[PDB]
Amino acid sequence: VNLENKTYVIMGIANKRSIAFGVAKVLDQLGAKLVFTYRKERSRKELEKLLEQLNQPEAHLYQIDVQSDEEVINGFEQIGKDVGNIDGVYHSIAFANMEDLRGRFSETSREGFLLAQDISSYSLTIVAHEAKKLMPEGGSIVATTYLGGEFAVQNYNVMGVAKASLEANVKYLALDLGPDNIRVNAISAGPIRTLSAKGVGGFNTILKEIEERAPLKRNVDQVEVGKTAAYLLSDLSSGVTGENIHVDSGFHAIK
Amino acid sequence: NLENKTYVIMGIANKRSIAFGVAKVLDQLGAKLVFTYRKERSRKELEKLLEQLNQPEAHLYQIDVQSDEEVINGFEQIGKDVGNIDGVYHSIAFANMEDLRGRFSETSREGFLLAQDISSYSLTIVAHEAKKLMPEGGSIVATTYLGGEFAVQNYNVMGVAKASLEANVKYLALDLGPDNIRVNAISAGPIRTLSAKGVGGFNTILKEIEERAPLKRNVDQVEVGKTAAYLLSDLSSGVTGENIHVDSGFHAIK
Amino acid sequence: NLENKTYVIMGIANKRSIAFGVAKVLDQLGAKLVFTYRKERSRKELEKLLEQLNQPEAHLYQIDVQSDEEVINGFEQIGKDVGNIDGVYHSIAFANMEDLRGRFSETSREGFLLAQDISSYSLTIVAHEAKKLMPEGGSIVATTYLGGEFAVQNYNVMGVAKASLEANVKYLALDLGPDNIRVNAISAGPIRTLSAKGVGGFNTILKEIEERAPLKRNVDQVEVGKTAAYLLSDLSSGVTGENIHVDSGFHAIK
Amino acid sequence: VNLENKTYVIMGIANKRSIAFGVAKVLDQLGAKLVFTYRKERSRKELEKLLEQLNQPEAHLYQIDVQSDEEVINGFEQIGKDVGNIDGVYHSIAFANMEDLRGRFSETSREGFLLAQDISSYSLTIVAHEAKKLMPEGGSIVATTYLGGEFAVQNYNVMGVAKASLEANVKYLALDLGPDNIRVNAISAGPIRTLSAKGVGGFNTILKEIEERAPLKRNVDQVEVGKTAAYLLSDLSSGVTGENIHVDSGFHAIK
Ligand SMILES: NC(=O)c1ccc[n+]([C@@H]2O[C@H](COP(=O)([O-])OP(=O)(O)OC[C@H]3O[C@@H](n4cnc5c(N)ncnc54)[C@H](OP(=O)(O)O)[C@@H]3O)[C@@H](O)[C@H]2O)c1
Ligand SMILES: NC(=O)c1ccc[n+]([C@@H]2O[C@H](COP(=O)([O-])OP(=O)(O)OC[C@H]3O[C@@H](n4cnc5c(N)ncnc54)[C@H](OP(=O)(O)O)[C@@H]3O)[C@@H](O)[C@H]2O)c1
Ligand SMILES: NC(=O)c1ccc[n+]([C@@H]2O[C@H](COP(=O)([O-])OP(=O)(O)OC[C@H]3O[C@@H](n4cnc5c(N)ncnc54)[C@H](OP(=O)(O)O)[C@@H]3O)[C@@H](O)[C@H]2O)c1
Ligand SMILES: NC(=O)c1ccc[n+]([C@@H]2O[C@H](COP(=O)([O-])OP(=O)(O)OC[C@H]3O[C@@H](n4cnc5c(N)ncnc54)[C@H](OP(=O)(O)O)[C@@H]3O)[C@@H](O)[C@H]2O)c1
Ligand SMILES: C=CCc1ccc(Oc2ccccc2)c(O)c1
Ligand SMILES: C=CCc1ccc(Oc2ccccc2)c(O)c1
Ligand SMILES: C=CCc1ccc(Oc2ccccc2)c(O)c1
Ligand SMILES: C=CCc1ccc(Oc2ccccc2)c(O)c1
Ligand SMILES: N[C@@H](CCC(=O)O)C(=O)O
Ligand SMILES: N[C@@H](CCC(=O)O)C(=O)O
Ligand SMILES: N[C@@H](CCC(=O)O)C(=O)O
Ligand SMILES: N[C@@H](CCC(=O)O)C(=O)O
Repeated sequence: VNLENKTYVIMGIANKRSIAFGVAKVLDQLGAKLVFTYRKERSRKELEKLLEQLNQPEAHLYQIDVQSDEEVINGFEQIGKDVGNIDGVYHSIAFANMEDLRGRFSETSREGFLLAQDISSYSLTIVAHEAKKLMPEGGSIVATTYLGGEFAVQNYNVMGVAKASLEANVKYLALDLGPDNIRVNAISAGPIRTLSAKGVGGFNTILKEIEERAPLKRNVDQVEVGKTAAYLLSDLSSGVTGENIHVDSGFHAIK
Repeated sequence: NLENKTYVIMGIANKRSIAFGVAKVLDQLGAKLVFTYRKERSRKELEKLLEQLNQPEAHLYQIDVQSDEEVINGFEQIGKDVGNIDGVYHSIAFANMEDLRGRFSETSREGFLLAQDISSYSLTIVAHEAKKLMPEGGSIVATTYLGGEFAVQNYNVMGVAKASLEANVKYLALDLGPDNIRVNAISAGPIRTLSAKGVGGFNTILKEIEERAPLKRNVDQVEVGKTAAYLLSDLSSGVTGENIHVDSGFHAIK
Repeated sequence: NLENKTYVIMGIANKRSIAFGVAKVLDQLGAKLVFTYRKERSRKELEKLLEQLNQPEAHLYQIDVQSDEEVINGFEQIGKDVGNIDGVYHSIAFANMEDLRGRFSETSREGFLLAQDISSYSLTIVAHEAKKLMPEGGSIVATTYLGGEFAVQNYNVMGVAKASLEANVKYLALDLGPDNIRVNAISAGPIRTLSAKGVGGFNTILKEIEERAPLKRNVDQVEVGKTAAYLLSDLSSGVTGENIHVDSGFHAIK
Repeated sequence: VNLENKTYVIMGIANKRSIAFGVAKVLDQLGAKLVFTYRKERSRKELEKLLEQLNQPEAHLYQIDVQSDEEVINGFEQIGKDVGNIDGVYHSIAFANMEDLRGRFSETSREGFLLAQDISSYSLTIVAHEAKKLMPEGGSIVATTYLGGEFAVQNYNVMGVAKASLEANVKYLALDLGPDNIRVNAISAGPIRTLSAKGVGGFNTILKEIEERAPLKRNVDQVEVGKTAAYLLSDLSSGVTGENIHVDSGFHAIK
């Protein structure tokens, strides 16, 4: 898995704990050139501090709020103009309101339901469409999902239906972009303490149950997600598309 | 036997509607039926289709599931007109036609969100409001297609709306189970309907079923209805969060 | 209503057997029932349990599904005694005690193969022999457990037999589909039975259902039997190669 | 991925077209020590001739018929004495009579049904048990499966039920061996012209459906399976266990 002369766009770093920063460290250690997108200026500030730990000689940073068609379209356009064609995209982006991540799913508001779909699922579709322009010879797109997309997990509520939606998006993108030699896959990460995890009720309980019940008896971390991202984004996974790899200590496989 | 049961059926548009299939079966079983429709078309249409049924009266309510207020006032009214209900059959979905062909990667934000709104979110607010009419418990069934589980050619934005609906069912099963409300899905095989006309290559889809599915025949709306009757009754008391394929066994082969 | 239908129920040992839940329901719905058994002790219990049913006749056949001869000759006798049948409920599994606890990696070859033979192969041969008595189609249902789909502590060799059983249902559905013979499974939640005493930590499993499953209660044998009635009847005519969870929604959560 | 100082056992090479030989070539490229097990004398012969294509400085060949406990037990024990501890096992073994394979599935004989389970599924359990003794600090076990284990595929018949058994075996082994840090996983390969494929009815029409329908619109090869094996057998896939990775051009994702 040597990645020199490969370029990947990593979307969704907010701070040192981000799953996307685990990917960035692994890709960067494997010699890839990296392009980062962020939403909040605070995330750019963190990226600028975090880039100090990476071997990248150039900070390539773009503000892309995936709610904006304009900003995805012009951001990727700009990316191509600055770094030329790319090899793949790591999508690590999701959002829901706090109100909708605890108590009763049946009480989800329409606006909070469509908000989570728009940011956490649709964003992959329009990103794939725009990123495909920069991959005339093929490439690899990987999104980050959670087991809550496949089963009802307590408290995960609106996010789970948005992850179900994301995991299908991956399948439909895989079929549609296959003839272009663009692979599309998801990683299903086990619970990891991030800024977003703070919004999920019951999160400490979830971690504990993994240590008690998952086959490896331990939690996974961000670098483990990254190592599997390196596989998915690289030629090691030629042949693999429409797939969902659980990086979760085995927990998906047990009841 | 469904005498003294009452079910709300959402999404009859014409004689070919899957929901009319459900209707004829529940009616044949002695249930009292309430209907909800979106446009006045499906109303005059329902007025005439209701003459086939043995319903001694016409409980019709206009509900566009795109409006919270309509879903709310609608179910409140049903509650005043008929009292507590035993279940809801959801048979409602939509996507713009240009989204149901060519390249899924070219889907608009607006069309993606519209399909989610009508085809998946609708079940959540329907269930919240229907719950109010089921203090003793009850049964909610939605209609999905195999396209929510696998990428199918042309089905596109609706495949992601279905994947969403299927998890919606799971999360509603978990939330509503302590209230004794079961929530399930029927994954219907391909049936020629009004909406079925809007999917690219629907005929190639019907023919594949005959050639390849275990029963080597297509299903009809009555078979969906027979399985709705099971899920909506005490025959399925132990069963919730489930997805039952009424598709001649297509789901189980490759 | 199942009057003028005939079903063979395989695997009643006592009043707690899942298959006796199936028998009660089907008997209540007016079916003629034929029973098969392995141990003497099980025929005795069967004779006693019949007094609670409305069967005018005791139709009882010893069939140890480890023997081809017994299955072939059992089904042939059944056809001579009662004629053509409408389906078969299979409620048979076995593994050695030390293979339902501890470490799966230490399973013996003879134990693994024993569990496959009785718990999965037996369906294939029963289907072949039963097909002969279903010239116009019918319905076959096997009983499975979520441990065939996931690794469950202590279920061990039986988990692998159930995974084999669940595929056997799909391959049989595809094979026998063109003969209008449907094949399905019910994945039952945990229920206190004689066999359940072989599974390490059973009580803990039961408590986990009550605490975590959507319905927050365990299921019983009659709930299994109600879903069997649906699968074994024309209500489910469109449905084959399917696995219906009767487990209070436990399969749908994590 | 770099695999110097790692040792793997590869079971089930018969000739140049065997899936397991694609595994061998990839791992050998990555610097692994490889140890090879075979059943038929003809397979040891092909092995000896195929070894010349490889960088292995040393033939390590062991006859093991997985029908025999003794041969599995003694085989792994001798491997231990010859090479030391190992880092994992690639399992590429299956078998079923022609005479059951070209029946209506409902006509499968008891002895052929159990033969296929014995060789194609049970053998993994016993291999894992014996190989565990050579993995005190952990390691990784990979087995080869096919989509016909998850769905009823025309003609695949008794082997579909065996693959279903194998895929559960993987899960139960993952759970049992997890606390010892041994990961167990499966690769679900797409159709590949092998000696074994020559017993599946209508193999050619299966091949061509892939090209017409699979998102990548093309068939896979042995080397693509090997690259995914290298991933599964290496530290890249820490956190992954009880997983089934489809290497099949995305075919598993479509209907
Ligand atoms: N932590 C876990 O246990 C876990 C497990 C499985 C899956 N996941 C998934 O992992 C992914 C990354 O999350 P994380 O856990 O690493 O948390 P995180 O560090 O908070 O990252 C989430 C990212 O989403 C971005 N984002 C939200 N809305 C956006 C928008 N409109 N446009 C652009 N970016 C937007 C955030 O950017 P800003 O902060 O700049 O707004 C942030 O960088 C998510 O898809 C999540 O669902 C997490
Ligand atoms: N036909 C198939 O092969 C098939 C297979 C699997 C699943 N399904 C599912 O079955 C369900 C019914 O489809 P069908 O084939 O029976 O087509 P149909 O007869 O055209 O029914 C579609 C129904 O959805 C209603 N609807 C659309 N948007 C609505 C809205 N905003 N508010 C309220 N109602 C709305 C339509 O109402 P108006 O016309 O009054 O607007 C119509 O009654 C859908 O969920 C569909 O996805 C169909
Ligand atoms: N109870 C549960 O929680 C549970 C949950 C899910 C699925 N299941 C499945 O339900 C089915 C039976 O369940 P149960 O729990 O009801 O146990 P049960 O009352 O102990 O019945 C098991 C039956 O299997 C029969 N059997 C064993 N070996 C046989 C053989 N070689 N030939 C013919 N019959 C044989 C036994 O007959 P004899 O006594 O005459 O030997 C007995 O009637 C099994 O398939 C089991 O795996 C059980
Ligand atoms: N080819 C495909 O399209 C395909 C697709 C998906 C999965 N698979 C799986 O891939 C694996 C490898 O098969 P293949 O296609 O590569 O065919 P293959 O080249 O014929 O290899 C099959 C191997 O199985 C070995 N084997 C059979 N019985 C054995 C026993 N009792 N003890 C030890 N080894 C035994 C054979 O060894 P001997 O020749 O020495 O008897 C042979 O080396 C199998 O598990 C197969 O089911 C194949
Ligand atoms: C709840 C267990 C694992 C987990 C933790 C954090 C996650 O990230 C988000 C959760 C909710 C909204 C936005 C992001 C997430 O998607 C999954
Ligand atoms: C592809 C064939 C099966 C099929 C036919 C009709 C269906 O109903 C709709 C299809 C597209 C938009 C709205 C509803 C539907 O969801 C599935
Ligand atoms: C593990 C809890 C559910 C459960 C309980 C009992 C079961 O029946 C048998 C269990 C082991 C051997 C034979 C039958 C069974 O298959 C499943
Ligand atoms: C059916 C298409 C793919 C395929 C081909 C060859 C396979 O290997 C064997 C198939 C049958 C018996 C032994 C091995 C195999 O397991 C799968
Ligand atoms: N139950 C507390 C703690 C949850 C957590 O661990 O994040 C909450 O709802 O915030
Ligand atoms: N832990 C108990 C469980 C037995 C049971 O409940 O079946 C034991 O091993 O006996
Ligand atoms: N036992 C049912 C089978 C139903 C079916 O084959 O559709 C019958 O009476 O035929
Ligand atoms: N269908 C042909 C070809 C089989 C094959 O390609 O393996 C046959 O029955 O042998």
